[PDB]
Parts: sequence; structure tokens; C-alpha cells
Amino acid sequence: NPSARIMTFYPTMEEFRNFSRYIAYIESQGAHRAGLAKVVPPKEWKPRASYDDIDDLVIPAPIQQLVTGQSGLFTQYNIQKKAMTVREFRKIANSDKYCTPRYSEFEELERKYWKNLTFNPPIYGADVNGTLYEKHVDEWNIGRLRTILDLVEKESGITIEGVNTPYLYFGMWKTSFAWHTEDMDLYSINYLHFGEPKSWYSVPPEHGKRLERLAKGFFPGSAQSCEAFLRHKMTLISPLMLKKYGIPFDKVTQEAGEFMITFPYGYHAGFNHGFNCAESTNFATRRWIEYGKQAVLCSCRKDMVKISMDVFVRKFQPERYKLWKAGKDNTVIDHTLPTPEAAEF
Ligand SMILES: CN(c1ccccc1)c1ccc2c(c1)CCC[C@H]2CNc1cnccc1C(=O)O
Ligand code: NI
Ligand SMILES: [Zn+2]
Repeated sequence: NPSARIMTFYPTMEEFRNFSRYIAYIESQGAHRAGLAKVVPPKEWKPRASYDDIDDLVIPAPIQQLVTGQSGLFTQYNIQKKAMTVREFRKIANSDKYCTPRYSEFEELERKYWKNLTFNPPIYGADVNGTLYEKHVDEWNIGRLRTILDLVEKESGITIEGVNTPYLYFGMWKTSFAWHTEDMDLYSINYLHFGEPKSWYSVPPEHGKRLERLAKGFFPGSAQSCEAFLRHKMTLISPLMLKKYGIPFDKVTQEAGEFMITFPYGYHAGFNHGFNCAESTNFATRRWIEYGKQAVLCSCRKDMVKISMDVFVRKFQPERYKLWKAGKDNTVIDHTLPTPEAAEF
């Protein structure tokens, strides 16, 4: 993938069943270079029979997304509103006040998002704990992907909501997610259960540092008081700004029934087209371990997610454990490289 453009894959039912193995495969195809890949599941697979019995699902902490700024540079402040059900949410989303404007191509809707994101602030039903997968679905179950990320819970005994457990997100037109990589520069998996699309921007990991330098240059204050301020998930930057400042990036639109995968150190941002629900969690591979050792963490809030790397270094890099404990392991990540489990392909 030497254009490092976002790739789309259409696995057969038989490639689909082994999760970590399909991640290994898409990386043998270079999919990680772009930091984001789409995986369209085989036509007959479905995580759940239907979605008409969730109207009474509670969204404990929904957020109103106030955005402030100009000239394609913005800050998103996420204001916690009272508890509300899926029904109350859908009805707000589908109301004349919040529903999707007229468009006849993505590009038009993109211009409206960037022209209108600081007006009429939407509500996003984000960070809801739960899965919408039926108890019995065994393929790509966000609730139990069975990757090595599982050592945190199984060996360290630590539960981190949204990271090693699943989150649901109820979107409405113009709800957004700011530029970030995942906690600890993990992978993530994102499945759009139903509703209108979700659009994504990605920066290849091999160019992530340029995006940090851009953002640092634009938010010098933010940058002095924290080493990884983008991890606050409050910074929006338009594709025109990226283009203007020579930041390589791609876009893709995710439709209902499709997975998106983000890769370690893959910066992304994006917005929902209308009423929808996505499910997400983080996951790892062998390659991730080094990103975990090297990830640059929020130096400013007492609350942020940090995973102790010891369990992974003892198990998988036993030979380097003391070097590492001794600040002396200094491997350099080559972002172009597939995870070792890719060797078979
Ligand atoms: C600001 N913030 C905060 C973090 C720590 C402590 C206090 C606040 C925070 C944290 C998380 C989020 C938001 C805001 C804004 C809405 C969305 C989610 C991110 N959503 C995605 C991420 N990657 C990919 C896709 C999506 C998506 O929406 O589909
Ligand atoms: Ni993310
Ligand atoms: Zn911080």
C-alpha cells in the first residue's frame, strides 16, 4: 500500500471467522500504512437479528458537543446532559431541528459539516457501556475478540471501560470525534450496527508526527501544558487545513453493516451523517507491544488511561525485559512493517 491509502476488504465467511488472523492478513496487504481500513463482512453474517427492541436502552451520560473556532481550526467541548433513552435520542436526531441536510454526494455534505459544525450543537449518545451482539455470535464479537490485549484483564486483573470492554455510540447529524490515536496507541475496531453513515479521516502512522507538529503550532498554549494534548479528544482540524499544510490523509465513509479498524499510531477524526449506532473496543497484536512501550501519554489529567507494559514485555519480549526496565531498550518503530503474525501470508 505505497500510496498508504485506505483499503477495503471483503472476506469470505471462512476468512472471517478467525479475527486475529484476518488482522494479520490485512497487514500483509499493507492495510496498516493508512492507519484505517474498512472490512465488509460476508453478506449472510449478522451480529443481531434486529434493532427495534432497544428504544428503552438508556444513554446514561449523553453529550452536547459545543464547538468553537474558525478557519478550519476548532475545539470541541463535550457538555454532559441528563440521562435519556434510545427513543428520546432518535426522536431528537430525526426532528427537523437536528436531521441531515439535503445532499447528493458526500462532498457536499462534507462542505456543510465544516461550514456548520459550530452552530446548533448536536447531542451524541457516546461511551454507553454495552454490546448489541447476540450472546451466540462467534465471529468478530467486539465483546470477546480474544487478542493479546486480553492479558490486561486476565493477568493484570484490570477492567478499562471502552478499552477492554465494548462501548456503544448513538450518533446524530454532525456529532463528531476529534483528531486522536487510541489510548496507549492501541488498535480499535468499530462496527456500524445500523442507521446513517459515519465518515472518517485518517493520517498514515508514518506521518503522525507531522500532524502533532501542526497541532502544536496551532495550539501552543495547549501544547505547553500537556505532552499529548490531542489525547483530550477536543481538537478538530479540517481537511483543507491538512491539505494546505502538506499533511497526507485519506477519507472513507463507513456504511451500516461495515467494520472500520484503526491501527496503532493511526490518527483519525470524523462525523456521523445522521441517526446511527456504532459499537467499538480496542485490541492488540504482537506489533502493538512496542507502540505501547513508546506511546506518549496525557501528562496533565489524573484520570487518563495508562496500561502497564510489564505483563507484555515479560511474556513476549522476555530477553529485553531488563534492558527495558533499565530505560535502555531503545527500538525504533518502523510503521511500514506488518505484525509478525503476518509471516504466513
Ligand atoms: C472529550 N472526551 C474526553 C476524554 C477523556 C476525559 C474527558 C473527556 C471524549 C472522549 C471520547 C469521545 C469524545 C470525547 C467525543 C465523542 C466521541 C468519543 C470518540 N469517538 C470515536 C473515537 N474513535 C473512532 C470513532 C469514534 C466515534 O465517535 O465513532
Ligand atoms: Ni478512535
Ligand atoms: Zn493532558
